[PDB]
Amino acid sequence: RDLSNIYQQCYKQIDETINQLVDSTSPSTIGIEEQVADITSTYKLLSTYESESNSFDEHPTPEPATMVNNTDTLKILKVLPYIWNDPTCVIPDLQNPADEDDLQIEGGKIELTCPITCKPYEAPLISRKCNHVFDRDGIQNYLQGYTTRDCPQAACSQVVSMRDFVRDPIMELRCKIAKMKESQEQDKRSSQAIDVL
Amino acid sequence: AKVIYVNEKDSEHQNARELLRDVKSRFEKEKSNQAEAQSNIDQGRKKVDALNKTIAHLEEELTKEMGGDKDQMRQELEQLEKANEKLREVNNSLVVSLQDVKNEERDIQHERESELRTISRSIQNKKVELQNIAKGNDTFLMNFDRNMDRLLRTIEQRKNEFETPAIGPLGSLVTIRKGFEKWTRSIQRAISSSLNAFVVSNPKDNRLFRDIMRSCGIRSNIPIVTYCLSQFDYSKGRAHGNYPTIVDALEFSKPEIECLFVDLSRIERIVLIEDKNEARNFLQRNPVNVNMALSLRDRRSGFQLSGGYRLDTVTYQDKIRLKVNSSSDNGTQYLKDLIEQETKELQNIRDRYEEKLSEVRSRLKEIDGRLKSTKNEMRKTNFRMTELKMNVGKVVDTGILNSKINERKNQEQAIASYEAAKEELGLKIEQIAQEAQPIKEQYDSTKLALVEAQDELQ
Amino acid sequence: KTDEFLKAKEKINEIFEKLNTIRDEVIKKKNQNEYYRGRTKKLQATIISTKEDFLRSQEILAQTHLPEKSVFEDIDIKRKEIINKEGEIRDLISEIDAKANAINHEMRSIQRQAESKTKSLTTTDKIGILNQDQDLKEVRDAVLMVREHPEMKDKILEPPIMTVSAINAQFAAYLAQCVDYNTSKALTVVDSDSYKLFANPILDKFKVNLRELSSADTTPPVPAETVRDLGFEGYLSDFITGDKRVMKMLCQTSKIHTIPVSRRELTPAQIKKLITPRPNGKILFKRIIHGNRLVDIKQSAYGSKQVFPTDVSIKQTNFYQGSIMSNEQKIRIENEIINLKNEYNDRKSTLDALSNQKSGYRHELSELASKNDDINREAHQLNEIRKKYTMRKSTIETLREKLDQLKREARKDVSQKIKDIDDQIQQLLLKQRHLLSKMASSMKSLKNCQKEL
Repeated sequence: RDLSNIYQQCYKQIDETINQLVDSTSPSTIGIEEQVADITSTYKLLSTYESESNSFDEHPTPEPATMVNNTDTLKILKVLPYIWNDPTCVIPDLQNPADEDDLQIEGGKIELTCPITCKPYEAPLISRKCNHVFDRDGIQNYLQGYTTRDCPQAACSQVVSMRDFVRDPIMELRCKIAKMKESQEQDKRSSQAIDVL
Repeated sequence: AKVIYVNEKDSEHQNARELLRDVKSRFEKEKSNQAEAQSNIDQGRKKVDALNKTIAHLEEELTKEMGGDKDQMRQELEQLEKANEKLREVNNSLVVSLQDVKNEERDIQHERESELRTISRSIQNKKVELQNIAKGNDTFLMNFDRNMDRLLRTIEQRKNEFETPAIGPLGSLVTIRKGFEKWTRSIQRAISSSLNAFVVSNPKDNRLFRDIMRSCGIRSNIPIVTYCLSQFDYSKGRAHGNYPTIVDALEFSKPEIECLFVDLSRIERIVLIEDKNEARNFLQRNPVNVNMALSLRDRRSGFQLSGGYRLDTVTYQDKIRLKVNSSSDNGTQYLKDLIEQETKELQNIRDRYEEKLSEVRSRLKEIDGRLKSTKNEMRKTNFRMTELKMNVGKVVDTGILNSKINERKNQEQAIASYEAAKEELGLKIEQIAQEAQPIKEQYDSTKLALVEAQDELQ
Repeated sequence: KTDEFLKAKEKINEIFEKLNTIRDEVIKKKNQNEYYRGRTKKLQATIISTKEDFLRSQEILAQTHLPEKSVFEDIDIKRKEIINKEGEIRDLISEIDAKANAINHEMRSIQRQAESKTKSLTTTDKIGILNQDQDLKEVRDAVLMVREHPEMKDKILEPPIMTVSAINAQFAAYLAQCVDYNTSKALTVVDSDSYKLFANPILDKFKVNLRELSSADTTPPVPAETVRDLGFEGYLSDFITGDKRVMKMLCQTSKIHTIPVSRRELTPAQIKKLITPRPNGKILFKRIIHGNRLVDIKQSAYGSKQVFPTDVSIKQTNFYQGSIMSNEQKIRIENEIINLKNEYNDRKSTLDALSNQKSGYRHELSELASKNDDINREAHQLNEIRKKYTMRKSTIETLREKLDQLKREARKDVSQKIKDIDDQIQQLLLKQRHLLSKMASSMKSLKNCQKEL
């Protein structure tokens, strides 16, 4: 006798709330760290409750859980402040708990804009060793799917195996607020230049 | 078969949610657009109505000074010109009346100046004739003719010198008898020839006496009448009227001259009978062979009559025509008193003229006053038609005010355009609503259909 | 008691639904945000358009479009010129009033000159003889009465001294001594007995004479043409001119029927042919008219037919007017004065014409004043040009003062709602967080109730 998936549903409920917040901040917002901390509290508390409920799946005062947060989906929360700082940031963690070089990028300014066909990334996917990104664009069919050598960039630093390219939601989030804030200055200046002459 | 299967059916939830979002967003956005249209239209019409007639009222204070009376102010010229012409013509009539009355004044003037003094002097002349002794001017001896004085004063020498003796002109042989004054006031108009002339022998002497005029300056050729100095032929009727006749009432220096009277032309047969109709009494029968008579009209004048009823009115005046003991010097009392009594006519008829003249020229004062009133009406109408040069002369300075009317007008056209937009947008929203709300049933059913359990069955 | 805990779950579902409502509000508020950004786009468009509109409308003020004090000072100045018009109008009105007054002053003289033109020859009316005396004016009124009494006119006409006419006074003297002047001013009987039928008014209302026949032997009044004996020239009644009844009137009413006429100073020398009764029904040889004198002869019933003399001369004086001496006296008393007044009349009509020429000069001045007022109305076309350019200037000022409020309002009115959107975002941020905490707080009141199951 069990009732389980209600709480996967509540997981989805908090996830969809995170997706709500990620793009709802107004240009007038100052700091988000308290919001980040509160979402962290709720997320990790629900994670602990995940163990508190699974403790009886093996089947009160049961055995201690001892599981610790080491999953990939925790990444969805880490980055927001450094998006709030300025567009110069590059952040996807995978490995580093802190920023790219724990503060700085310094890795060659390949940016929102594509390295060659210089448009902003609009349908990207990342690989979790190389950080190569494509939108299945004009690099779509050179030798696609043949992961032994010659991923389309000269002298990379590893041989690769086939996982194509996978989820990364960080990409357009930094673009959104950056463009909003930068265009607000242009709007205000163009206004005040002519306002009441 | 049928192990896990339809767990994927939640996929319908995604399409349901996106359809819900699309329809709801369209509905809300277009409802907000309609609300925007409503608010904008309301605020615009409020904005205009806050000023619509304020400009008109502010304009219509000085503009009313030249206000909608324009039509009648312009047309005032017609009736003012009518007034001008009517005033001119009526004044023409007044001046015609005034100058015609003045023509009457001068006519009546000449009437009295040419008659009053002339006639008064004419009938006063008898007194100078009475009391003058001087050449040329009137004399006692004009009773026949003015210069007859000269002829008789010369005959004073020549009173024998022709084919028979001529001792007298017959005015000294025969004279009016004593005390016959009231019979005498018409002797001139009664007898005309016998007393004037002188005697000759026989009709051979027709050419005889005529032209010894050349002695002193006598005026006229003067008659010849002849009868001998003796009685003749009593063998026929000797007439004697009812009253002392020209036979009874005579005084004689030569008594034998009686006979020629009855032989005269019947101008001897004259009997004064007091009044006009008293002579009408019995001369019809012409008693004792008398034919002519005299009668009274007033103590001045009267009538000449014959036959009993025959009547005529003549010019009685106060001339005597004889050398008489009752001479002109005997009536001096009357000749003075009645003269002073009757010269009254000179002022009487004059007054009878100027009272009427005064009446008419006093009437003229009314038309003179009306002429002045019309001449003042002229300037009154001038100062009233000055309204033309006032209003038309004053340029309509409302333009600096009408500058603001164009926008106040076209704003209502703008509101009409926005109203045309809203009249269709308010129903675009409903048609979007009937697209949306029915679609919501799909989402309702999709959400409903998520139910299924997990059990130990095979 | 009944069921252990399964009547507790509903709370989590209700809180989940509330979170879903928060999400719906989130999406709605975001959409409102993109709606107000569209409002921002609209206001930006409006300002960018209106600013350029104002810039060019303001530059419209850079042209000359020169105004001056003349905007009202020219009309004020021409006030005195229109007043000059009014003064000329009243002066001309006075001049035409003088024209009318002179026209009337001349109409009377025109009537008189026409009357004189009619009077240029023999009498227009006989009644003019009696104007000299009061009693002659009584005779004038008697003439008017007989004209008012036609049955007394056609039987006793106007006096013979009135009706009769002749070439001159000397020719009118044919009828001057055979009948005395006093008798001469008696109305003219047609047939003997009209005397008794119509005497009264002439002798009582007015005071003049009448007379009756002496004999009525109506035959040739003189024994045949041998009567033209001493040079006698012809027939008295026909030598004078008048009505036949008038001619028969005096025949024996005043003893003129049997009288020859002659310019020669003749005389009734036939006296010796007549020492005899010799009536034969006639008394011819008593009286005649000869030259300018007259001898008189009697025939007495009592007498033995040897007659005795009598005589009177004929005066050439104011009697028997067919005219005022035909020409002689009139030439001076009327003709000369009326010809001088005809010269005066032409002069006065031409002086009224010169007054009308004075009027014509100011007629031309009146048309010139109207034409110069129309030239000032061309200046008024200029004035309307200036005032319509002031209409365009004031219209651009109205447009710019409208844009002044439009920009001032639009820049803030709806743009300030971003504060409301921000506050709603804050409310959403609070609600989502506290309701997630509420949802997480229900834990262990959950299915973990296996202490009592």
